[PDB]
Amino acid sequence: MLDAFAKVVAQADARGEFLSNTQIDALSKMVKEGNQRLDIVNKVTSNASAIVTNSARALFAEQPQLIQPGGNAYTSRRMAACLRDMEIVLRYVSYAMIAGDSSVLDDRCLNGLRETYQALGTPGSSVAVAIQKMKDASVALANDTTGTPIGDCSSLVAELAGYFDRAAVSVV
Amino acid sequence: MLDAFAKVVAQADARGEFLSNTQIDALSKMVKEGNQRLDIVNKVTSNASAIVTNSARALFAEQPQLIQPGGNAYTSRRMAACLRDMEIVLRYVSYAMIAGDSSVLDDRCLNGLRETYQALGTPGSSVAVAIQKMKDASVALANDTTGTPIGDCSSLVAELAGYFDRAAVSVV
Amino acid sequence: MLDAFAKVVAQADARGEFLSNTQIDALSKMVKEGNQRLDIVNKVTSNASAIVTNSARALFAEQPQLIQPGGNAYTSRRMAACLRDMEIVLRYVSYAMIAGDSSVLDDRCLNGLRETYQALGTPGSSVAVAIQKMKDASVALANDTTGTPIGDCSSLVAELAGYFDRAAVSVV
Amino acid sequence: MKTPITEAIATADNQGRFLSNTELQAVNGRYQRATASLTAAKALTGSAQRLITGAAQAVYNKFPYTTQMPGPAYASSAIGKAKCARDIGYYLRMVTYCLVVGGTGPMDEYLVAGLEEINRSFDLSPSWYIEALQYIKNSHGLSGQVANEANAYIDYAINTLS
Amino acid sequence: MKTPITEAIATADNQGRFLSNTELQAVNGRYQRATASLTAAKALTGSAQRLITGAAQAVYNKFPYTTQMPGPAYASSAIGKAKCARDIGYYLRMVTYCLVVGGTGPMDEYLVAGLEEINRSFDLSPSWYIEALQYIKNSHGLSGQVANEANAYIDYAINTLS
Amino acid sequence: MKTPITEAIATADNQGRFLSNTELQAVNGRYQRATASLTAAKALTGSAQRLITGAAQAVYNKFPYTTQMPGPAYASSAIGKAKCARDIGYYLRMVTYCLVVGGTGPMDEYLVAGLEEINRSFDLSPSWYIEALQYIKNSHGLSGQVANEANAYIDYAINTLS
Amino acid sequence: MKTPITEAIATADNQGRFLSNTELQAVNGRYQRATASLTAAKALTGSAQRLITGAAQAVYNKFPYTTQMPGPAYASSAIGKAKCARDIGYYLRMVTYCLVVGGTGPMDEYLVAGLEEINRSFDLSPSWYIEALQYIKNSHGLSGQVANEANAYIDYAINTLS
Amino acid sequence: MKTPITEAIATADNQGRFLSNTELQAVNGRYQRATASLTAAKALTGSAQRLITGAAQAVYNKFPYTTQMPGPAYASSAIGKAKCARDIGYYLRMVTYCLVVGGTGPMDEYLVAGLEEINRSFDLSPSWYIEALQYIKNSHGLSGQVANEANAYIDYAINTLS
Amino acid sequence: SIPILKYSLSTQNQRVESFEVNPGDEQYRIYSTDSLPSSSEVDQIIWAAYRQIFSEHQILKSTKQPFLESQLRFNQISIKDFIKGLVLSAPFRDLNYNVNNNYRFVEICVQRVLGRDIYNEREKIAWSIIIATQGLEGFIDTLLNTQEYLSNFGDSIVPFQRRRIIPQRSKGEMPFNLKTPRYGIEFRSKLAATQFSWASPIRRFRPQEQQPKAGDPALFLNMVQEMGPGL
Ligand SMILES: *CC[C@H]1/C(=C/c2[nH]c(/C=C3N=C(/C=C4\NC(=O)C(CC)=C4C)C(C)=C\3CCC(=O)O)c(CCC(=O)O)c2C)NC(=O)[C@@H]1C
Ligand SMILES: *CC[C@H]1/C(=C/c2[nH]c(/C=C3N=C(/C=C4\NC(=O)C(CC)=C4C)C(C)=C\3CCC(=O)O)c(CCC(=O)O)c2C)NC(=O)[C@@H]1C
Ligand SMILES: *C[C@@H](*)[C@H]1/C(=C/c2[nH]c(/C=C3N=C(/C=C4\NC(=O)C(CC)=C4C)C(C)=C\3CCC(=O)O)c(CCC(=O)O)c2C)NC(=O)[C@@H]1C
Ligand SMILES: *C[C@@H](*)[C@H]1/C(=C/c2[nH]c(/C=C3N=C(/C=C4\NC(=O)C(CC)=C4C)C(C)=C\3CCC(=O)O)c(CCC(=O)O)c2C)NC(=O)[C@@H]1C
Ligand SMILES: *[C@H](C)[C@H]1/C(=C/C2=NC(=C\c3[nH]c(C[C@H]4NC(=O)C(C=C)=C4C)c(C)c3CCC(=O)O)/C(CCC(=O)O)=C2C)NC(=O)[C@@H]1C
Ligand SMILES: *[C@H](C)[C@H]1/C(=C/C2=NC(=C\c3[nH]c(C[C@H]4NC(=O)C(C=C)=C4C)c(C)c3CCC(=O)O)/C(CCC(=O)O)=C2C)NC(=O)[C@@H]1C
Ligand SMILES: *[C@H](C)[C@H]1/C(=C/C2=NC(=C\c3[nH]c(C[C@H]4NC(=O)C(C=C)=C4C)c(C)c3CCC(=O)O)/C(CCC(=O)O)=C2C)NC(=O)[C@@H]1C
Ligand SMILES: *[C@H](C)[C@H]1/C(=C/c2[nH]c(/C=C3N=C(/C=C4\NC(=O)C(CC)=C4C)C(C)=C\3CCC(=O)O)c(CCC(=O)O)c2C)NC(=O)[C@@H]1C
Ligand SMILES: *[C@H](C)[C@H]1/C(=C/c2[nH]c(/C=C3N=C(/C=C4\NC(=O)C(CC)=C4C)C(C)=C\3CCC(=O)O)c(CCC(=O)O)c2C)NC(=O)[C@@H]1C
Ligand SMILES: *[C@H](C)[C@H]1/C(=C/c2[nH]c(/C=C3N=C(/C=C4\NC(=O)C(CC)=C4C)C(C)=C\3CCC(=O)O)c(CCC(=O)O)c2C)NC(=O)[C@@H]1C
Ligand SMILES: *[C@H](C)[C@H]1/C(=C/c2[nH]c(/C=C3N=C(/C=C4\NC(=O)C(CC)=C4C)C(C)=C\3CCC(=O)O)c(CCC(=O)O)c2C)NC(=O)[C@@H]1C
Repeated sequence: MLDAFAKVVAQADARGEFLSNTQIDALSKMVKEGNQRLDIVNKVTSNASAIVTNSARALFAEQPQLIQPGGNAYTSRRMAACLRDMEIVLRYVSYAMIAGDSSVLDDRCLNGLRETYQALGTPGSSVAVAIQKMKDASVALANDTTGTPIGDCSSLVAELAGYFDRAAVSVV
Repeated sequence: MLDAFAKVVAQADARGEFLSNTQIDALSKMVKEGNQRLDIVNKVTSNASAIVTNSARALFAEQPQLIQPGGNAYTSRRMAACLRDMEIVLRYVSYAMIAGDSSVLDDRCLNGLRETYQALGTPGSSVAVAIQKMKDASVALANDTTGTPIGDCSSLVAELAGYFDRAAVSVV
Repeated sequence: MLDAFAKVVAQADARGEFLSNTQIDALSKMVKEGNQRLDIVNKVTSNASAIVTNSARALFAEQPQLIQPGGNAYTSRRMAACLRDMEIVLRYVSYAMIAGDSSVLDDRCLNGLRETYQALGTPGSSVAVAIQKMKDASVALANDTTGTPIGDCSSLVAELAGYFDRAAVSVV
Repeated sequence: MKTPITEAIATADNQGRFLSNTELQAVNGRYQRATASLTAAKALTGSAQRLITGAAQAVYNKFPYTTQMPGPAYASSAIGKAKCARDIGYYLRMVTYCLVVGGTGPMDEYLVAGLEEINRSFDLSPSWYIEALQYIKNSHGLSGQVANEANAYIDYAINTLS
Repeated sequence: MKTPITEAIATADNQGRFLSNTELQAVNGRYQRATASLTAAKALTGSAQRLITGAAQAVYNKFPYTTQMPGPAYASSAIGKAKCARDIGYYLRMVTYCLVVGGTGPMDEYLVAGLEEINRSFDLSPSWYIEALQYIKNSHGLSGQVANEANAYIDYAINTLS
Repeated sequence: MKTPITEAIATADNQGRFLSNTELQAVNGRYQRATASLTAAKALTGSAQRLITGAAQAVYNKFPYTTQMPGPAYASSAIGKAKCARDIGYYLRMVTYCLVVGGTGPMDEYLVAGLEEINRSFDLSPSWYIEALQYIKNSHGLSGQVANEANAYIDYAINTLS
Repeated sequence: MKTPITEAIATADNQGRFLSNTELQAVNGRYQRATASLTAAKALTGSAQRLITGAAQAVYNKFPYTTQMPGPAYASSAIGKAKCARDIGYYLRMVTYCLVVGGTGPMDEYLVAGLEEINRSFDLSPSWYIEALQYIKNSHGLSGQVANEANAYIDYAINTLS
Repeated sequence: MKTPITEAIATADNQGRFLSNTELQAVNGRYQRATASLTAAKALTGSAQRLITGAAQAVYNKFPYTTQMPGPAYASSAIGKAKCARDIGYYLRMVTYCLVVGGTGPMDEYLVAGLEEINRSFDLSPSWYIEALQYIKNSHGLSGQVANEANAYIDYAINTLS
Repeated sequence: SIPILKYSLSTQNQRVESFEVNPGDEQYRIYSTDSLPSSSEVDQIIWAAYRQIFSEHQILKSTKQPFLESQLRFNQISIKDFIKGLVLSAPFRDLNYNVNNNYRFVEICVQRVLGRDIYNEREKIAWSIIIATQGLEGFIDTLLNTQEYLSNFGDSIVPFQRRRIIPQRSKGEMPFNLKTPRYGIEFRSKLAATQFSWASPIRRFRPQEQQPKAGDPALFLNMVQEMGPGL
């Protein structure tokens, strides 16, 4: 897989070029916000079980036919596979937040997941609702200042919200 | 896999229902046929090599191109693999007879068989003639009264010959 | 795999025939020129490293866009894989020279190779140029008269040229 | 499914064999037991709502904090009491499915598989459901070999929660 | 050996399971049918010498070249006739071992595993042994479900030779 | 097929190697045995129907029950006699196939794979085909190394039949 | 590649686990080091044209036979001299790629993997490149912990050639 | 090793088979080629005092830096000269073992296995050994198939060095 | 030194957990020598390994390896060496390796040794060069020494098709012997003694497949065999 820094080298090797001065200074900008990026992923993985079990509880109150008899999350194994998949999606999103790009999320989490859900009868549009519930439960927690020095890291939160949006549109 | 008592449980659960007294009374009509169903698979198992070789001998007497040089059952490794196929199909029709429905036959035997024979160049319409000759060898054996008490098992003969029909339309 | 002798047998078994007297006599003509067939694969094998590395050097002189950045032969791993693809193909041509027919060349080397290069992004027309550069390099060695009694091998050399030509049209 | 029928087909198909008398005797033992095992399912179904609303009240007696404490995991609201009697009826319905099938098939697929992961996430204590199954084990009213069949699946459910 | 009891343990040990009602019903089907198969093994044991000498004579009427052709494979000498009635007794003894155990376990271990290399090497014909076993099926004198149990293991030995 | 050409490619192929001088000597040994090996394959090709009908008659003299016993396995019909002489033509054609490639390639692939399985199914004794091959071994009339090459593959079919 | 970030994700993903503080302490050590690695990668890039021609002239003094001996593998022609400085620039470029990523990730896929087959086939001696890399380590002009990061990936490329 | 006698045994041993006619012709191709092999082994053995010190000087004439450049890898000392002549004697002795055995068996297990790591570590170039091997192929002074067999193992050693 | 080339994973059943304590009838029968089996039960390990590597149609008498079996019965080789010895056997090279190319032979040996399907098409491309440059003996060693083999099967368990059926369902993925036969649509054409590639159903003037209708007296035939007793 690639991270953000190794993505720039892969662009520069294919043109056979040394890196420029502006490409160096763009890379030293990602180093400067490294402590604010590490502080986000720490905020998300520390509450990772509560993101999943509360975004699921809001989903089954909004779409109550998923836990009625015949519903896709009705039995104890179908209920536990639903909480498994939300935890898998949230895990690879946390991986893509320290790397800087969605290379591990596309290859190791999303590849073939839409076709897996069609073959199962799992409603793929309902999985997208539960990922967007995990999106703003994580974004609202990443914007919480209790424990961090005060400052503006809103560009990083708009990047984390794009990994959740990437997995939400790649599941339906 | 499902048996005949597990097929009614899966229909009932899919709507979150108990089983009514009318449904229980139809499952104890299936139990009372229990010893006649066990006599039918005993007559098929005990004569299983005469079902296969008498009906393979009949298959090449009336389609003698299959064992001529250039045929598909020529060159005795392909002759032995041809008799293996008939014992395999007879094995799973025997499994579907004690189970009471054809779900172990459907996905462990017949699933992908028509597309297997097209990749080998095996005439799949002649495999269906091979299954149809084991069909009435097995039916004439199950209508035969030797070793059995007096009574009735004629709705079970019509059921055993229906698994041979399902196996024969799935291969053409 | 088949040689020239078992090619005739497998064709005769599909008709149910013995071999005719003109088929045994055409087989014993292969035995008569068997020493000259072995002298050809003695010249090719003994210089096999120099056939690959001289024709690969001439391929990049005349196709200098393969080893420019972005080209298919630009990295250490993509360039050494270009060298071993030539050594695989040169190896399976010599397997088709002592066998007498191109049955080991087609089954083990050329089957499904055009579609593999299309999936990798390898320019398949340039692989044909490298095979043709190895063709005349080993024909020039086959026509060398050093360490041999002087005779006519011109029908054998025109057969070796047909094995490289078959490999070059089976890859684009 | 853990039916005695599908367990017999599986041991024959493991070694690529026809069904001998080893497997026909396993099927025959299901039919000899299916008489007592089907009158138990008829009597538990007919007393379903009596046993469900009784067993819910026995949990609220032994665990009275489950009706007082606020939060989504407890039966302190009108929705929490509807979802609590839903779960008693789930455990009762799976027992009756095992009695009409023979063997612990439906309980393993529909109930036990994944139960430990659910009861940890939604903070549902498994001691509540043990108390609810011990009520049904004492109040179904059956006797003889019909209660002996019924209690073998109440006890199988208690061993998974315990 | 493959018995109905060791095939219920092995399917429960594969699942990491205690002995459920799926497995208790299967062992109970063995105990129900064991009354009919323990009298078949008692009635085949007590009339064994009538069955061995009869079944060896039935091969000699049907294939009379086996008494006339010279060579070590045939029953033409007195040595080769006692080796025939030895072998008929081996097949009849394994059938009684399968009736007391239930299931084709003793002859799967003692007889059929490696049998084709014996018949190929010493030039013995498996149709001599089918004719001997078809005599014992027609002449054991059993009736009811006692003959049903005995004939189900005669036909297993024929199906491995056929 | 198992051929001294193709068993020489398939030792350099299993290591990813070019054909060294180890494998060119194996091809050379085939080329200087092929002269005596190819004259046997056309001396048996021309003398086929003398050797076929005589060998089937040699089975009928040694085992005269095969012309008398009724049933599908025996040559007591006009159909069964046609299938007997078809079989001797299969065995003789595979011997001429092995002589023109060197070594037991075609009869390993076309005849002996699955041969034991179909003899037992269709009740065909392999002692019949041994006697038919002892006729061909004595009556091909070849001499020198032309008889050594011929008898090398007649004895191979006898060794795997018994 | 072999970034420390991807080498921390790969351990958490193998266990199927979230990112703990074991991984965030690893990535923090990358960020506390990258202020010296990115000053070394910019200082080598801005002095590259002095470093390439100086290292290419140094191997002509150490091994003068390269500029005299004929053959395509030597720098005696203008074609061979342009391909020699091309190779020095390929080694310096992967060094500055490894500094901005951290760890020997880019030069593994792009320079080291398959290097031994290139030097064997085209007959390029790896001791020519070791003499060129020892020039850059001597006179890149850096000092402090900036020069420690540059010599860490110079000596990695020397260790693969040696 | 990799004699054609041991590669015919190990072929038949990996198939669980007696030595068929496919293997005996591979053995007889060794015996036909043997008298052109055992005379080249006899001729190179006595002429080794000239062919080693003649080939050592052929390297110093093409690569004269190996006598002047200081260091342990070059033959600029009496220790390095005597170890350079030792290396050519390894290559010549391995050729006479491959002629006696027949095929590239002895020099595969004794010489070429793991050689690329030795040259890369001790900094010594394989192009020095190729110029020594092309000398012996130009000056062994044989003709006929005695030279064509001897040159087939010199050319195997050159193809492993490049 | 030419590492293997990188391919992407795909979503499969075996990459993710089944929360299944107490498995059912679709649990797929571990055959292990860690349970100390007797002679009758080590025959069942051997037949299960033949069925997994070969087909059911290649368990002929001429295919069985009698000396590889006796080294397993004496505790000289493990089950990982039995499985390796069946792939490098002479029947497997003759009936399977010679009638496939390098890309379809990889997906046979991934499905039958690793017990899972291929991830994508590039995984076939990545492994088919291990065959062409090192042989079958080098390809099966680098496939049995992956962490996918040593974690699932170890060295004393026969492989099986991992996670074929989902615990609620009755219709699972196709079995790997019906999905991938001995040879495919190439080598079918004329390289495997074949004509015409298809066949219409057999016609006949006695129809043999007549469906019964609603007044036919065989639908009431039930108690025709015998009347019930009583009064
Ligand atoms: C709340 C979530 C929704 C939902 C989920 C659901 N999914 C499944 C089944 C599977 N999920 C996967 C997913 C993955 N496999 C992987 O390897 C990866 C990472 C690359 C992922 C994300 C797979 C393979 C399955 C099938 C196999 C299995 O179930 O173990 C189920 C299973 C039950 C069923 O019958 O579908 C559920 C319930 N379903 C919903 O209703 C929610 C909207
Ligand atoms: C008389 C029968 C006809 C016939 C059969 C024939 N079949 C084959 C090959 C295969 N058959 C199967 C079928 C199954 N495999 C399974 O696992 C199951 C369920 C348990 C079934 C039903 C498969 C997978 C194959 C190919 C794999 C293999 O053979 O290894 C062959 C041989 C093909 C070959 O040349 O290799 C024959 C001859 N052929 C006929 O002509 C008859 C009409
Ligand atoms: C019906 C008699 C026909 C007959 C018999 C015959 N058999 C043999 C030789 C052997 N039979 C066996 C068989 C078994 N041994 C076992 O341990 C078991 C399982 C318990 C079986 C089924 C074996 C091993 C032999 C050879 C060793 C021996 O017992 O002496 C022979 C002698 C053959 C010989 O060459 O000595 C005969 C004559 N043959 C007939 O003609 C009768 C029709
Ligand atoms: C210091 C110069 C010495 C020298 C150089 C020389 N090199 C070549 C040919 C090649 N060098 C490479 C090396 C790489 N290619 C890569 O992509 C990478 C990683 C990015 C490396 C390290 C390759 C592949 C070739 C062959 C193709 C090519 O580039 O032309 C040559 C020409 C040799 C030939 O036979 O063509 C020379 C002369 N040689 C010297 O003598 C100098 C001391
Ligand atoms: C933005 C979404 C947040 C926020 C982030 C900031 N964090 C700042 C400093 C800082 N953060 C951490 C946590 C993190 N870094 C680590 O190394 C580790 C684990 C080892 C973790 C969990 C640390 C240690 C530091 C100290 C470094 C420093 O003092 O700078 C920070 C300060 C400025 C900056 O780094 O650019 C910010 C803005 N703060 C917010 O207000 C929101 C909620
Ligand atoms: C139906 C196609 C036959 C036929 C069948 C009947 N069988 C009857 C009773 C019966 N069958 C068995 C054997 C069976 N049970 C087993 O447990 C096993 C395996 C070990 C087998 C093979 C037994 C033991 C019994 C006795 C049961 C009893 O005594 O009731 C039967 C009885 C009448 C009825 O049950 O109503 C019938 C009709 N008879 C036929 O005529 C056809 C040919
Ligand atoms: C054809 C492209 C050549 C050529 C070849 C001839 N070679 C003749 C005989 C011969 N060939 C070899 C080499 C080969 N045979 C082997 O047995 C082995 C090793 C196992 C090898 C590598 C040998 C050793 C011999 C000598 C045997 C003999 O003298 O027959 C040959 C016939 C001889 C003749 O015609 O006098 C021919 C024509 N001759 C050519 O002019 C081109 C260059
Ligand atoms: C060199 C002349 C040309 C060239 C080569 C090139 N090849 C590859 C990759 C592969 N080549 C194969 C080839 C075969 N596989 C087989 O199994 C057989 C016998 C049937 C052959 C001939 C395979 C499988 C691959 C992929 C495996 C791998 O990635 O190593 C590459 C790709 C290297 C890469 O990193 O992508 C290249 C560059 N390409 C050219 O430009 C020359 C024209
Ligand atoms: C009643 C005895 C006690 C109680 C019940 C309660 N349960 C829930 C929530 C769930 N219960 C289940 C259980 C099952 N689902 C199944 O499909 C099956 C097998 C067929 C079982 C056993 C599940 C999955 C949930 C969560 C989803 C749902 O709402 O059904 C709640 C709500 C908890 C929440 O956070 O939503 C309550 C209140 N709790 C008590 O206090 C009673 C003592
Ligand atoms: C003649 C020596 C004796 C004899 C022959 C006989 N054979 C059969 C039937 C079959 N024989 C074969 C054998 C092969 N088929 C092959 O393709 C090959 C490899 C080329 C061999 C060795 C097979 C498959 C059959 C059955 C199908 C067929 O009809 O060919 C019979 C008929 C048996 C039947 O049940 O129909 C007979 C009579 N039997 C004798 O009595 C002669 C002594
Ligand atoms: C001589 C023509 C050129 C040369 C030779 C040289 N070689 C070495 C050192 C070694 N050579 C070997 C090679 C082999 N050892 C084996 O056992 C075999 C197979 C039988 C081979 C091919 C090894 C292992 C060494 C190192 C140990 C040793 O001293 O023998 C040196 C010394 C290098 C050192 O650092 O010790 C020299 C000088 N070098 C030249 O300059 C000549 C052109």
